[PDB]
Amino acid sequence: LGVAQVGRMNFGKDVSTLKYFTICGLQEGYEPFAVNTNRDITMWLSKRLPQFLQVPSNHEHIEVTRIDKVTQKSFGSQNNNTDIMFYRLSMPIECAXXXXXXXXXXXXXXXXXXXXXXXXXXXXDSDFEVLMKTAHGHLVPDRIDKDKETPKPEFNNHKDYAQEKPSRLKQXXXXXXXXXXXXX
Amino acid sequence: SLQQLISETMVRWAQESVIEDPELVRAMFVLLHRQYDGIGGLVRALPKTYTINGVSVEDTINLLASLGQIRSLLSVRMGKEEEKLMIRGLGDIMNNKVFYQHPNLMRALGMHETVMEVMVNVLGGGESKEITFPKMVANCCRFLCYFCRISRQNQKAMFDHLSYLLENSSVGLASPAMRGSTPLDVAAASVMDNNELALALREPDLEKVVRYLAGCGLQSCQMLVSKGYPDIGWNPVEGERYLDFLRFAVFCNGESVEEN
Amino acid sequence: ALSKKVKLPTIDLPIESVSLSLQDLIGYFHPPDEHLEHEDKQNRLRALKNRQNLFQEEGMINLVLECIDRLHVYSSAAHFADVAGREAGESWKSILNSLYELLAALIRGNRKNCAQFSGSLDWLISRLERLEASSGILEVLHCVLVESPEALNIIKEGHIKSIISLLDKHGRNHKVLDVLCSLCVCHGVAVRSNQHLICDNLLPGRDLLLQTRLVNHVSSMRPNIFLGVSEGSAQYKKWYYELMVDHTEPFVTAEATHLRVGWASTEGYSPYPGGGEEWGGNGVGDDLFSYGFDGLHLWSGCIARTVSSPNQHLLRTDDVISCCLDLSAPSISFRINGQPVQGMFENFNIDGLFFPVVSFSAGIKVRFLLGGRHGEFKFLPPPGYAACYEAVLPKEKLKVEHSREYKQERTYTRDLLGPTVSLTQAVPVD
Amino acid sequence: GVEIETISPGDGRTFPKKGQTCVVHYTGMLQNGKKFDSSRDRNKPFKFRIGKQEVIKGFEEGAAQMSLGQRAKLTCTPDVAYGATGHPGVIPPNATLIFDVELLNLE
Amino acid sequence: PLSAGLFKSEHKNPVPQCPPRLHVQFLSHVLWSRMPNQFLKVDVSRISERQGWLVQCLDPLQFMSLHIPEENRSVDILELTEQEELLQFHYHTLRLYSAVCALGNHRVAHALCSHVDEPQLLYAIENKYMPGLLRAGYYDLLIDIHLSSYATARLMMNNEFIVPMTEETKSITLFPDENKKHGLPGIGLSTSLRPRMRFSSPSFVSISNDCYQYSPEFPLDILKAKTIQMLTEAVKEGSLHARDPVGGTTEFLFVPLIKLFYTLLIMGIFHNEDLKHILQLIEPSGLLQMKLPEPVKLQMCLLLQYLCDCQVRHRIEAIVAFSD
Amino acid sequence: LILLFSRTALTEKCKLEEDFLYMAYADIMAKSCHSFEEKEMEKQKLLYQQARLHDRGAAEMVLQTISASKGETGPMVAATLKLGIAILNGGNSTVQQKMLDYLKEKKDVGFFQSLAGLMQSCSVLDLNAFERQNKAEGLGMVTEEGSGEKVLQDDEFTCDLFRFLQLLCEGHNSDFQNYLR
Repeated sequence: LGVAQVGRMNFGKDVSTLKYFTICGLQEGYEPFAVNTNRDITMWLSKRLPQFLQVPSNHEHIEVTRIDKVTQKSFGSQNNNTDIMFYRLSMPIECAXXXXXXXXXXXXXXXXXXXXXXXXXXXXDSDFEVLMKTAHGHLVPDRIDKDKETPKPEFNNHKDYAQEKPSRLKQXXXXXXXXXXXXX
Repeated sequence: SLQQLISETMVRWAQESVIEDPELVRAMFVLLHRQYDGIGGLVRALPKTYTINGVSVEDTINLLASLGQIRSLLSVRMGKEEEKLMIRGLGDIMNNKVFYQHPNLMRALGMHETVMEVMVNVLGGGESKEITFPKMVANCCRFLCYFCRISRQNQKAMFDHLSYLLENSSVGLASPAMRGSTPLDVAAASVMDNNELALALREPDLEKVVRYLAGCGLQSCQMLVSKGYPDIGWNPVEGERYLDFLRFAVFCNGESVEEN
Repeated sequence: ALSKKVKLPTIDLPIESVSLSLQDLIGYFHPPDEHLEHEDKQNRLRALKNRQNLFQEEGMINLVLECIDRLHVYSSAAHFADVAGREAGESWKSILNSLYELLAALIRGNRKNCAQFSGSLDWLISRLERLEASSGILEVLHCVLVESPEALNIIKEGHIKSIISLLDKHGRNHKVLDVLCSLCVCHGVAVRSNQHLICDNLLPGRDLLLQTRLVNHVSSMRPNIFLGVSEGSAQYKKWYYELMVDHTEPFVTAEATHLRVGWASTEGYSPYPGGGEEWGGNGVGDDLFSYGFDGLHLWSGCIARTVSSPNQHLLRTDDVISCCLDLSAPSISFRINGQPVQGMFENFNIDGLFFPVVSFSAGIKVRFLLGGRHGEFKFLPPPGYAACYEAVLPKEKLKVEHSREYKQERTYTRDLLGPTVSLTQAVPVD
Repeated sequence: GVEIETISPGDGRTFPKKGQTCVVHYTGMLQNGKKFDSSRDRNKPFKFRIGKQEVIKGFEEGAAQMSLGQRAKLTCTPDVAYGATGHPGVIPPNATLIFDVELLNLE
Repeated sequence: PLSAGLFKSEHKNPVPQCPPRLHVQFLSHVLWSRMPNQFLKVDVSRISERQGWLVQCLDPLQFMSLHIPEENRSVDILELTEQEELLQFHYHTLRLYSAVCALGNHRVAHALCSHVDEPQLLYAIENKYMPGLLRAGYYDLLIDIHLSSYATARLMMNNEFIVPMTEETKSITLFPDENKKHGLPGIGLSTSLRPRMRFSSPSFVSISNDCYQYSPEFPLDILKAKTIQMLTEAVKEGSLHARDPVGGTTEFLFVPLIKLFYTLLIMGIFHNEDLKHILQLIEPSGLLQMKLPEPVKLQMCLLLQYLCDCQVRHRIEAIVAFSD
Repeated sequence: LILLFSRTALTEKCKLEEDFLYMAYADIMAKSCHSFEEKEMEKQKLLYQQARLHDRGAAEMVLQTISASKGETGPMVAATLKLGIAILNGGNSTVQQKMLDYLKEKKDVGFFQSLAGLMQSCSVLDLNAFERQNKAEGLGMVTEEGSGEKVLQDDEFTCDLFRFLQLLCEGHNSDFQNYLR
């Protein structure tokens, strides 16, 4: 169905309501799709909310490799049309009752927003990278004094972001305008 | 009218189509045979049936519950808690009062065979390198001894397993902690004070006892040399037990059995 | 001669030869096909049993064990490459896989051989965490556990903990569960020690495996009201509406009946706000595009926060709540029985068309309260705050859809719809 | 350490004292929301005496301050609920518990 | 100290390794949603009374959902029909749940009852749109946690006919067979020694449980009524030979149901009237006349074996009554 | 049923199990079988009753059951020997030829070695047990032992085995007479 288009489906099981079965189908040995059923069909549909999925090996224009000293997760792509992706790690780090802080330390020192509020939530690691002709931006689990993940950027790094996010299902192309709420 | 439609369906299924899954056809044919014979179930079950009284019900219920717990424990591998529960159940069935007034009920229930199949599981694993779970062996041996003692027929029942248990009768001896509970002692108790069983005691096992006695008189027990005993050139313990069993086998009711 | 130290490479490394030999021996132990005559299948079974017996009685299981020992001293194909050559480096993985397959085929059916080498499980479970042969090691351990019950006697807490850590590290594998099943019972007999170990070490934390629960079906109700603030045409940015209840029930079948109320945002200026997709246990407040209140806690993004209030109680019968909403500087507010609550959802995203909504699970009788012909207010609105019967645009009707879609208990005569537009309308000419 | 958050008042008149039997209907849950117990699933209320050391302390001392018909949220502490060992199989060590307890009758 | 050393089991390992679970996940659009077959049926007043806007909802409706923890997301049970990996994994999970308490181990069953739920099992056995494998797994788990122990304890004493000499025992000496009748199997009076049944109540707020010796408690009357109703529905469904049996094929519909009915019949429920109704389901001369697959007739064989064993027991009891 | 029994006897094991089903049905199959016209009409109804089941595989089923015991005197061979007797009552050259063809097409030794092992340990009147039972009876009224007073063990089994070996060569089947040597 297209924009503002509503319809109706009939898989059978109501021959008293089926209209054009006797006109065509009744004589050539054609049967309704749900004539011999004791219950209705589940009627699956296409969902809108875009959840996270693992990168499949048979996926064009998005390749994710794995190496391994330090452990890295390199990327790759071969395409002609560009967009923005929303790559995310699978397992999220949970925070206890007391601990509730998060600082983004770049190449230099800690200079970012003070997003340090989490009583007890799950923060899934993620990076939103734009797809260039060559996109070698990747994530590296490193260590200095505590849990540190370095999403190492490369040339043409001006619109890719990297942070930690809870369950969030929104597909678009924006910098801010993220949903928020402050409870007093 | 149940046999009618059962036999009808029974022949109809097999005639309709060839049937894979041999367990299905096995169950089908045993059902058909049961329906046609009829009295086979009766002749099978009446030996295993029993009636007691309308007064002693809680006691026999406790006995049956303990026996069911024993059987359920048989279906599980032996551990420390398993040994503890088995010992508790054996004590309970020994202390129950129905155990004495109706000894035929125990044979009809096959309790001796259950205890026998528990002790064989414990006695397995090894032959001369481990006698682990000794209390479980002792409890089974004393239960079987008591079971064979209070009867005339339970001795005949245990005489069948006497042949097997003489192969591993060497366990539990050479230690004055179980002068009672022992496979050799339960063998002696089964063949004790019955001229019929003493005669029926042929010679597939008297020579076995003689070889065990000779081995004992030629080699001392390594456990003794480990404890710190002066290592005499022979063993006076396993020999004494074998001699006691042979005495029980030869002498009966005050008159020596001539053939034995 | 290559792995002991740095020696001259005049060594015989039959890489392709040993690969072909393993590929032939694996088929040499190929189990008979199930699509075969019964007597021919039994003949092949007896032949393979005799073969396995003669191969085991020569101690070649220990030989392939030593081979995989000497091959496991590396870490990856790259580690083996710069030491043993390009061919050996690129074939090391396949050689390890073939060796594990051969070891499994040699023990697939025999009860004697497994009881012979059961003493090597202390090594098998230790190298089980190689991560490049874990499938082979797991299959081998499964085939050796399902055959001999004595091997379960030597499985200690360390082995079970290692298997559970493998299941926690390598993801959801359906073969680890089969291995644990064979660890619980082997041949009609159970081992209480291993059962207790599994139950006490695998699922106390509930992180694994997949948990489950029985929740209620919740729905939402909203009127045909849309509130959009921006530069230019505005709607006074002030709204207010009340809610009362006639009869309620806390626990209808097994759980507390869902009952929340608040204001939900939208995506842009179009319907279908983002949240719990549909037909779940998510009402208002269970997402970042809705803000609700239920009498005890304030819900925002499926996270509740308790707030103080005079006589704080659940929304029992004959309770009148009134929701106020200003858009620009302040935020949504709730007052229970007139006296306001001590919390509000300040500094939230004002993008979207807000609308009042109420979420309920079952066993509920709720009444929206507006002014005019739609209802009658029970209390007095604060100064300025208008209502939804006034928020409706002039010369348009006002009804109540559910929240998004055709959440109606109807037959096949349901008007399934595709995408929609942003109402085509959500300044003069220069 | 146990704290109480009332949900529905129970007229605060009858309180459990030593030597009585209380009838409760509760659906416990872990700290992360993972439900681990309930008395509404089996559709049979939970009967227990007060002061006989048969239920957990975090439950008994909390129930001893409630009223008839009063629903409450009982938040427990690991040392007062199960300690550093927890319940083998269900409760992990050093875990807090939450009980939604309603008092049906107080005898 | 590390990212990987925070969401895994071990934490004292400062080496930054990456387990295979760590894989990049992108926001994808290839996803299907399932429209439920039952809704809430909310009725608006439609009168627009001058005293408010009325909305009413009375009929309850529930559903079960899996919770993936490392994704922190809830998914309805029926959505597993498409995802074969989660379906197979949860089937094996149910198999493991049944295996850890297979034999007479009750310390673990008391934990598993709360580990899954009490009535969620009832919902799973009641649901029609189940993937089949999950339906069979839940049926087996329900049998294992409660019914299996007493069923086995009662089946071990099935060939041992101990009968007291009570005045009530001296009443079936007629065993009605003359005047053109044969009676009904399992109908009459037993007065035979059989192991008593008792289930303990699963409670984990009670410290120092006495022994939890027997089994977790489970409501049997609702279960037997529910089994009779579904068995009637199942035979009515199979009589017409549709193409959508409950749980996929017809074996998934019949095998777990007939297995649960058989183990219920073993354990000493279905008093006389219930046995009459279950008999009239098959006896009229049904279920034995249908075209049934091999796993269904395999359970029918055991059912008939029990119907013959009860007749043998009745004969033995009559023998004792006359011998008195 | 015959194919089920044949497959059960063909499955490779180390000891012939009890198999109560076989012990129950091979007796029904054995008792199913059995002035010039009055003696030939019954011989023809006997041929008909034997053809009612030896063309369904019983001739090979008996052979496989005897071969699957490798010389162990038990209640399984004691019932298959009676089944063979019932199937070879009289000179049934057809059944003899079917068994001979089976033994020649499946070159198995586990049948002849099983026959040798069974015959080598059938029974012998022992005098020691006889006088022992006599002394037991003289001392006390001990109940008589069922299996021939425990002095001749399974004499019926021995007679059935040798009657089976005779019926295998009954008539003048020189082929089987030479194949038995």
